[PDB]
Amino acid sequence: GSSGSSGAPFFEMKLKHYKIFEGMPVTFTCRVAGNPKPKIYWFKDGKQISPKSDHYTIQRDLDGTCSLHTTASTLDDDGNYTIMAANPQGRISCTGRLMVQAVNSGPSSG
Repeated sequence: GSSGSSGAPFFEMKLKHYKIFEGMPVTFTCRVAGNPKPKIYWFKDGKQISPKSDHYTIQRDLDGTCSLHTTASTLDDDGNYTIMAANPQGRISCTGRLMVQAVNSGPSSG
Protein backbone atom coordinates (compact mmCIF):
# COMPACT_ATOMS: atom_id res chain seq x y z
CA GLY A 1 0.00 0.00 0.00
CA SER A 2 2.02 2.93 -1.32
CA SER A 3 1.35 5.81 1.07
CA GLY A 4 1.47 8.75 -1.33
CA SER A 5 -0.60 11.10 -3.47
CA SER A 6 -0.41 11.52 -7.25
CA GLY A 7 -2.50 14.67 -7.52
CA ALA A 8 -0.21 17.32 -6.05
CA PRO A 9 -0.05 20.87 -7.48
CA PHE A 10 2.51 21.90 -10.10
CA PHE A 11 3.52 24.92 -12.17
CA GLU A 12 2.80 24.27 -15.85
CA MET A 13 4.30 27.61 -16.89
CA LYS A 14 7.08 28.83 -14.60
CA LEU A 15 6.94 32.58 -14.02
CA LYS A 16 8.77 34.06 -17.01
CA HIS A 17 11.25 36.93 -16.67
CA TYR A 18 10.54 40.29 -18.30
CA LYS A 19 12.72 43.39 -18.54
CA ILE A 20 11.18 46.86 -18.69
CA PHE A 21 11.75 50.47 -17.65
CA GLU A 22 10.32 52.56 -14.81
CA GLY A 23 6.66 53.39 -15.36
CA MET A 24 6.11 50.73 -18.02
CA PRO A 25 3.38 48.16 -17.23
CA VAL A 26 4.11 44.49 -16.54
CA THR A 27 2.25 41.19 -16.82
CA PHE A 28 2.92 37.91 -15.01
CA THR A 29 1.01 34.85 -16.23
CA CYS A 30 1.27 31.38 -14.71
CA ARG A 31 -0.71 28.13 -14.70
CA VAL A 32 -1.06 26.36 -11.35
CA ALA A 33 -2.06 22.70 -11.09
CA GLY A 34 -3.57 20.58 -8.33
CA ASN A 35 -7.11 20.23 -7.00
CA PRO A 36 -9.28 21.26 -5.55
CA LYS A 37 -8.62 24.86 -6.58
CA PRO A 38 -5.62 25.49 -4.29
CA LYS A 39 -5.04 28.87 -2.63
CA ILE A 40 -2.69 31.38 -4.25
CA TYR A 41 -0.48 33.91 -2.45
CA TRP A 42 1.73 36.57 -4.04
CA PHE A 43 4.87 37.67 -2.20
CA LYS A 44 7.22 40.48 -3.20
CA ASP A 45 10.56 41.42 -1.64
CA GLY A 46 9.33 39.75 1.54
CA LYS A 47 5.94 41.44 1.50
CA GLN A 48 2.26 40.52 1.22
CA ILE A 49 0.05 41.67 -1.66
CA SER A 50 -3.67 42.42 -1.42
CA PRO A 51 -6.21 40.99 -3.89
CA LYS A 52 -8.31 44.16 -4.10
CA SER A 53 -5.18 46.29 -4.49
CA ASP A 54 -5.19 49.28 -6.84
CA HIS A 55 -1.52 49.30 -7.87
CA TYR A 56 -1.58 45.58 -8.65
CA THR A 57 -4.33 43.64 -10.41
CA ILE A 58 -4.86 39.94 -9.71
CA GLN A 59 -7.19 38.09 -12.09
CA ARG A 60 -7.72 34.35 -12.45
CA ASP A 61 -9.41 32.56 -15.35
CA LEU A 62 -12.10 29.89 -15.09
CA ASP A 63 -9.44 27.23 -15.64
CA GLY A 64 -7.45 28.71 -12.77
CA THR A 65 -4.77 30.77 -14.50
CA CYS A 66 -3.45 33.49 -12.19
CA SER A 67 -2.38 36.72 -13.88
CA LEU A 68 -0.75 39.66 -12.09
CA HIS A 69 -0.82 43.03 -13.85
CA THR A 70 0.80 46.36 -12.98
CA THR A 71 -0.32 49.66 -14.49
CA ALA A 72 2.74 51.30 -12.96
CA SER A 73 6.07 49.68 -12.07
CA THR A 74 8.78 51.36 -10.00
CA LEU A 75 12.32 50.51 -8.90
CA ASP A 76 10.94 49.32 -5.55
CA ASP A 77 8.52 46.94 -7.26
CA ASP A 78 11.58 45.11 -8.57
CA GLY A 79 12.77 42.05 -6.66
CA ASN A 80 11.58 38.45 -6.51
CA TYR A 81 7.85 37.76 -6.77
CA THR A 82 7.30 34.40 -5.09
CA ILE A 83 3.95 32.62 -5.39
CA MET A 84 3.12 29.83 -2.94
CA ALA A 85 0.14 27.53 -3.51
CA ALA A 86 -1.61 25.33 -0.95
CA ASN A 87 -3.13 21.95 -1.82
CA PRO A 88 -4.44 18.95 0.17
CA GLN A 89 -2.24 16.80 -2.06
CA GLY A 90 0.95 18.86 -2.01
CA ARG A 91 2.47 22.33 -1.80
CA ILE A 92 4.75 23.98 -4.35
CA SER A 93 6.56 27.32 -4.63
CA CYS A 94 8.33 29.47 -7.22
CA THR A 95 9.76 32.95 -7.79
CA GLY A 96 10.80 35.24 -10.63
CA ARG A 97 13.21 38.05 -11.45
CA LEU A 98 12.36 41.55 -12.68
CA MET A 99 14.47 44.30 -14.25
CA VAL A 100 13.37 47.92 -13.89
CA GLN A 101 15.44 50.85 -15.15
CA ALA A 102 14.99 54.40 -13.88
CA VAL A 103 13.63 56.37 -16.84
CA ASN A 104 11.81 59.08 -14.89
CA SER A 105 12.45 61.10 -11.73
CA GLY A 106 9.95 61.61 -8.92
CA PRO A 107 8.08 64.91 -8.43
CA SER A 108 10.09 65.93 -5.36
CA SER A 109 13.77 66.63 -5.99
CA GLY A 110 15.19 63.44 -4.50
